[PDB]
Amino acid sequence: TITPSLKGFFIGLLSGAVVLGLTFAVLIAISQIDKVQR
Amino acid sequence: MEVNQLGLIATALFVLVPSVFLIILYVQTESQ
Amino acid sequence: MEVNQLGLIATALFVLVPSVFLIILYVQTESQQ
Amino acid sequence: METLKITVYIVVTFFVLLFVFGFLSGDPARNPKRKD
Amino acid sequence: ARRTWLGDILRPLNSEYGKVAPGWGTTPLMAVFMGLFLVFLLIILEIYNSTLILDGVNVSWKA
Amino acid sequence: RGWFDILDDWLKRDRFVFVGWSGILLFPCAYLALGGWLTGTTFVTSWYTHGLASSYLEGCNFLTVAVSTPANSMGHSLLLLWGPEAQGDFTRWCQLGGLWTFIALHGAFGLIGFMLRQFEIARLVGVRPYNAIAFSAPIAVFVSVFLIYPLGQSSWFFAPSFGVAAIFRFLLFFQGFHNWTLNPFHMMGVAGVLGGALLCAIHGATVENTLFQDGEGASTFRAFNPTQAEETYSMVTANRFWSQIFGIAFSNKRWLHFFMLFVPVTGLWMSAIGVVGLALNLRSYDFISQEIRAAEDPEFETFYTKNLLLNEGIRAWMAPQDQPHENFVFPEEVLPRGNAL
Amino acid sequence: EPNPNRQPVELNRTSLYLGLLLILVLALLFSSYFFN
Amino acid sequence: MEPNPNRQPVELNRTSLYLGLLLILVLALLFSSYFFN
Amino acid sequence: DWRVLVVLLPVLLAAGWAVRNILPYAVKQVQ
Amino acid sequence: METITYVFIFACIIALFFFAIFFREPPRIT
Amino acid sequence: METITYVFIFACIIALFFFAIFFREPPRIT
Amino acid sequence: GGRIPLWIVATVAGMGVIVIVGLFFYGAYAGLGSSL
Amino acid sequence: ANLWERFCNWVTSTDNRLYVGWFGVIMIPTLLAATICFVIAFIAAPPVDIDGIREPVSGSLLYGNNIITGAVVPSSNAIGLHFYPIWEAASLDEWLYNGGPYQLIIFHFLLGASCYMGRQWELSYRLGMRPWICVAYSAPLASAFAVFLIYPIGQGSFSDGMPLGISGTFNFMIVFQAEHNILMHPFHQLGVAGVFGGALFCAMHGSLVTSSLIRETTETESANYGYKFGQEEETYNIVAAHGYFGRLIFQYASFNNSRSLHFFLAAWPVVGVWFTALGISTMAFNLNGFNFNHSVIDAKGNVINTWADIINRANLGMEVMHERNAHNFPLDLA
Amino acid sequence: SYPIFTVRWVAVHTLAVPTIFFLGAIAAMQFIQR
Amino acid sequence: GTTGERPFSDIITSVRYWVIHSITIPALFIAGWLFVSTGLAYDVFGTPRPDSYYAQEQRSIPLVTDRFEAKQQVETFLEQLK
Ligand code: CLA
Ligand code: CLA
Ligand SMILES: C=Cc1c(C)c2cc3nc(c4c5[nH]c(cc6nc(cc1[nH]2)C(C)=C6CC)c(C)c5C(=O)[C@@H]4C(=O)OC)[C@@H](CCC(=O)OC/C=C(\C)CCC[C@H](C)CCC[C@H](C)CCCC(C)C)[C@@H]3C
Ligand SMILES: CC(C)=CCC/C(C)=C/CC/C(C)=C/CC/C(C)=C/CC/C(C)=C/CC/C(C)=C/CC/C(C)=C/CC/C(C)=C/CC/C(C)=C/CC1=CC(=O)C(C)=C(C)C1=O
Ligand SMILES: CCCCCCCCCCCCCCCC(=O)OC[C@H](CO[C@@H]1O[C@H](CS(=O)(=O)O)[C@@H](O)[C@H](O)[C@H]1O)OC(=O)CCCCCCCCCCCCCCC
Ligand SMILES: CC1=C(/C=C/C(C)=C/C=C/C(C)=C/C=C/C=C(C)/C=C/C=C(C)/C=C/C2=C(C)CCCC2(C)C)C(C)(C)CCC1
Ligand code: OEY
Ligand SMILES: [Cl-]
Ligand SMILES: [Cl-]
Ligand SMILES: [Fe+2]
Repeated sequence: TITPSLKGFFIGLLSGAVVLGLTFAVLIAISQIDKVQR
Repeated sequence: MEVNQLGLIATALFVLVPSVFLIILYVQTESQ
Repeated sequence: MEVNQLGLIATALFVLVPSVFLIILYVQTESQQ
Repeated sequence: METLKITVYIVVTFFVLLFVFGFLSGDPARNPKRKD
Repeated sequence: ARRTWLGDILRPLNSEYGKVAPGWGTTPLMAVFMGLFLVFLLIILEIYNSTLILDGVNVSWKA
Repeated sequence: RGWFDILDDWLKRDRFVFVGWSGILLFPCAYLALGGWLTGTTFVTSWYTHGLASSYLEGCNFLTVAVSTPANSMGHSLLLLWGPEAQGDFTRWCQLGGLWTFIALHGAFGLIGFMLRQFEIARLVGVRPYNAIAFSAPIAVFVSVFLIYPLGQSSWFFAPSFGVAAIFRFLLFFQGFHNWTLNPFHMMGVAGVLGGALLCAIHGATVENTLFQDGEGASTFRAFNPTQAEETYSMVTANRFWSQIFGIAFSNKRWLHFFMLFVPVTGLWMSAIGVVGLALNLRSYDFISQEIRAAEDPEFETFYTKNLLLNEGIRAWMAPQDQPHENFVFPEEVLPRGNAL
Repeated sequence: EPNPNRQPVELNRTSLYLGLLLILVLALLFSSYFFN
Repeated sequence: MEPNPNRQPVELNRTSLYLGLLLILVLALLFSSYFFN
Repeated sequence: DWRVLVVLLPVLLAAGWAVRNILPYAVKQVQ
Repeated sequence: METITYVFIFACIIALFFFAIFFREPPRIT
Repeated sequence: METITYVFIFACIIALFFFAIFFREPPRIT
Repeated sequence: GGRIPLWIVATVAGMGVIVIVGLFFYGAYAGLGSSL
Repeated sequence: ANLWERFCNWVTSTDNRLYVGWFGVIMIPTLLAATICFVIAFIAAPPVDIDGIREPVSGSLLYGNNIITGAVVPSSNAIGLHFYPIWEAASLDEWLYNGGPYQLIIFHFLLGASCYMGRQWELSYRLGMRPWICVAYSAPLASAFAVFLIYPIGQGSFSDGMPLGISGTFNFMIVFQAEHNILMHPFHQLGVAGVFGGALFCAMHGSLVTSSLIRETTETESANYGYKFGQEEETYNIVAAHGYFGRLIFQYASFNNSRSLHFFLAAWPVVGVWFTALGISTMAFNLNGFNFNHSVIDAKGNVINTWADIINRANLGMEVMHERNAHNFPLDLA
Repeated sequence: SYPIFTVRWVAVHTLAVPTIFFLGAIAAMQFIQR
Repeated sequence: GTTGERPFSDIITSVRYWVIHSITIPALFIAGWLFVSTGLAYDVFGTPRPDSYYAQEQRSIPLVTDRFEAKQQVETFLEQLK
């Protein structure tokens, strides 16, 4: 059975995942364009 | 003064044990 | 038992000072050969 | 105390004069390079 | 070196020094476990902190 | 080239501000500690948690603004924005002290990120990581003072609030309640910080006043090439100077600069230990033998008893306003006071 | 069959002096608290 | 000025160490009761 | 309410005016 | 404390016994 | 005994100073 | 790139901070936080 | 030559194990007298009526102190700023009671240390060195003058100078905060930046030079043996330390001139401690820390407390208890 | 031939623009009466 | 050397720079001004205005005393102000 703080818990969990996602999606994207050359 | 009389032996060994350690390492250094 | 308090420090030093002296001379002896 | 005061006055005075005279004894030339 | 009976018996257990699976091996799987452990620790920490309150869980000496 | 390796390349690019993997932890958490401090000292009160104004908005100045700790009633709550106390309400979060945990915890992870940054850059450039090791001392201080100490106490209320005068308050609390000056672990930290300042000044002055003449100008700064092979100052004359001024001197350049790392880093570590003690009220508050004598002999007085009388004055005169959640009521007649004042 | 990882150990005079000052000053600092 | 020519190395072999430590420990064992009294 | 508008107005102006003033040089960013 | 001292010394002697036997200077012929 | 202990430790340090100045390993230019 | 002499931007910038800072010191005496 | 010239040459010899010099001629006797008196008084001196109220404070080990509580106690308030040499007392017993050893120790010590500073200049001249080490030392010396001379002058009594003891130092600091709100004084805040920053830059420089030692040794010996005293060359790679530190922050927040870097290490703590010595010296004349007590008030006029008001309640606790028998009138004006 | 938008660029604007905005905020506060 | 970017001495002496920043800077400043002058900052952050620290006749402080009732505790104190 689900309480308010568990719904809180999931919110922040989801919230933190999305933040992670943007950052690494943004970054992989960029690093794929601006590439070192050898 | 009503001090802790175990303080004397604590202080004495606090000093003697580590000092001896140092002296021993130093002297065997000077002898090689 | 109602025992002489300084007996403890006396015993420790009595053991420690002479013993430490011997070890000092032993170890610096081994480091020569 | 009177005896103390005089002895300290003389001690101090002696040490003061050593200080003054030593610096007057051509202190600028006591250096490892130029004796002006 | 010295051989012993017990040594000979153990000898295979200490034989693959330096053996490795190629490249990335099970790293993706390990990260999944790590992430799972993290959230599991977060749940334990927050129950103890009373930031997460669950039905029937009374974080109090009265349990 | 895997995508991990392409991301690695870009994160370790030589740019004006090196990023790195550690950057992914460092830049967000540091920005948000900073930003939450600026935001809270500029706009947020401490009225419901402390009975105090604490922002420019309320008319505080740069000395008296703070992000203040949460009310004692919050215990050691993480005070997450989405948690049970504030329930996602940003305005109520601010009012209950969420910015304090926000700053504290992002700051903690930002210091982690900085140390890993020191590790990450040392490895790429190829030098030993003694700077990162040195940074363990600031980290121990921060963890001990801001996290451990309040976790041993009744709540985050009694941690340091993030402000100039708020910290001064903390200093004096620690004197009046913990007798922290009497604590040998602080005494050692003092020795290490004042000894580090001493080392800093005497090494700088020694180098500057033993330089070799390597240019012909009066400004001596222009006579140094970072690529030169030669020492820019004289270890030999420095050594003689201090041997005859002070009796002993350094002779080994490596030992000297290792000693400069060691002294302050070791001092802050020792101070951290004592605060861990005070997390538990495990104080060096008293000397039992003086108290036995003093209680019996009303003519016995030392600077140690004089200082306790001052501690006693601090506790009683400051606790009612400092710990408002206790509703301390002290009638005038119980307040300790010497004659006249 | 003598063990080849054996190493000789050293402590020079300066290190002894430093280490003795450390111990003695620590004793002087902590002793008041040991007597209490 | 010359370094002093009368200096000599000192030796205590391992057997002498064992003997002397036994002496001290047994002396300690005998007199400790009287020190405590 | 009405105040969320005025506090962002100068921000947005500031943004367009630099966005219009640097837009061509930014289109460079193409390799 | 007296009991601990007595037994401590006795324990050191027993340890010494151990080293004097198994960790002696091994006598070597001529 | 406490006074004697404090003064003894303080006196050993003063002697340490003497040896550390006058009986230092001389810094030599090798 | 370089159409405005650096010394001019510096003076301008400087006088700009002096104003804001000066204003904050004025505020210490006026209105909120002036004790009045 | 003649006798006075042999003597001058000895005094200023760069070959004495310890340099004497003309400043040394004053320094040696004054420090010796200060040291011998301090050691004897600390152990054996009887209680001293510091505040002039016939309420003697025991400062010495034989009268029930330990290393932490013991002190040489400042001279009596009854004396104020009067000179109280031994010969001005009717007996050593009177001199001990009124705190005379304190005057003797601090005067001989300020003199001795003032000459220690001159000695640092003097030897640097005989050695052909640049002269400003002594300038660095002026910061600590200035600080000692403040707590032992200047603050007693402003306040009118050596009884308010700093005691010569561990706990006595704390007493002096707590009373000071109560009477001058030193925490809220910018010169003291500059002192804290000085010493904190000095500790920081101390750890930084050491860490950064140690980080870039040139491999000149094996893993089994101390790295230190990779440096030989007087070696022509340098044993660390400053260019590599810049390469590390320039990237840690950014390239121009980092020093690449060894001379500029070391000048900075000298100046930061020295300047800051100059300011905090000047802070004690000006609070000596009761120009005190910022006062923001009841500075915030609401539309009606209620006081809305700040952290400055909370400090003030601690200060007040110090104020009303310190020297609890010494005040007869409601204001403590010095 | 330089870029104009860079990581550095982002670094300076994440700071500078909140800083200016805060400065006007604080400026206005000087004129609040009670 | 150079990590590649455009030198600062170069940008801020540039005209294009000040074309862009003669606008953005003052605008940001005014945005902040308005944030306080509109009274918005007060309601966003829950900061008392000079007239809302106390009720007209009260002298005690709205100190929060409960951990989970705390949001309700603050809201009920804000009722009694009117
Ligand atoms: C380095 C970045 C970083 C870090 C370390 C933190 C860390 C923190 N933040 Mg901050 N935050 C960040 C960036 C960051 N934040 C940014 C960019 C913002 C702006 C959006 C914020 C805004 C913010 C707010 C407003 C608040 C925090 C809060 C917190 C704290 C609670 C975190 C929490 O419970 O998350 C829970 C979520 C996670 C731990 C994410 C877990 C990641 C996923 C879901 C794991 C699932 C893995 C899966 C099972 C396995 C897959 C494996 C993989 C290989 C695929 C914590 C100290 C709170 C705080 O300080 O309260 C006092 C709070 O209120 N943060
Ligand atoms: C974290 C908190 C903190 C920190 C970091 C500091 C830091 C400092 N405080 Mg502040 N203070 C604080 C809290 C703090 N304080 C609080 C809470 C209070 C209120 C209770 C005060 C009240 C206060 C007062 C009242 C004073 C300070 C002073 C100082 C300075 C002391 C160091 C100094 O004077 O060096 C300067 C160096 C010296 C004093 C040393 C001189 C050395 C002489 C010349 C040589 C001695 C030789 C020796 C006898 C023999 C050695 C021989 C040996 C080799 C055998 C420093 C800037 C002091 C200050 O500014 O003094 C100027 C001061 O008087 N503080
Ligand atoms: C108050 C004293 C003090 C301060 C302010 C300070 C500051 C700093 N020290 C640093 C470094 C160091 N400090 C060192 C030794 C020491 N540092 C010391 C004392 C201090 N050090 C002492 C005494 C020592 C001796 C052991 C070393 C060895 C280093 C470094 O290598 C490093 C460096 O490069 O400096 C040159 C820098 C770390 C940069 C960083 O984390 O960026 C990232 C920023 C983060 C993670 C944000 C942290 C948020 C903090 C923890 C909480 C919030 C703070 C609020 C924003 C402001 C609150 C303000 C109120 C308190 C008034 C930073 C400049
Ligand atoms: C009994 C009675 C009568 C006694 C009086 C009692 C009295 C009150 C005494 C009490 C003493 C007391 C209790 C002491 C307490 C001290 C205390 C708290 C101990 C701290 C303990 C401790 C381990 C702390 C941990 C932190 C720590 C490591 C601190 C170390 C501080 C320290 C030693 C710093 C060094 C200070 C110093 C003077 C440096 C000298 C260096 C020097 C010679 C530089 C010159 C130099 C510079 C160059 O640049 C070059 C190039 C060359 C060549 C060169 O030479
Ligand atoms: C309108 C408002 C009113 C305006 C008022 C203006 C006030 C500003 C005063 C300006 C003072 C001038 C700077 C100081 C002198 C200087 O240049 O030093 C000379 C050297 C030369 O630098 C070096 O310069 C060299 C070139 S040369 O020597 O200049 O020729 C070069 O080789 C080297 O790389 C470089 O580092 O500077 C350096 O070594 C760099 C470090 C600078 C350190 C700052 C000065 C001392 C700090 C004391 C502060 C302590 C704070 C207290 C802490 C609690
Ligand atoms: C918290 C939070 C957050 C974030 C935030 C942020 C990020 C912020 C930012 C902020 C910022 C980032 C701000 C800044 C500001 C700044 C300022 C406020 C500055 C000022 C300064 C000044 C005033 C100075 C000046 C001066 C002086 C004083 C003296 C010397 C000279 C000079 C000129 C330097 C979020 C979103 C998550 C949400 C939740 C919460
Ligand atoms: O601070 Mn309070 O003030 Ca300067 O004097 Mn009046 O009392 Mn007393 O003797 Mn020492 O102390
Ligand atoms: Cl007092
Ligand atoms: Cl009076
Ligand atoms: Fe150096």
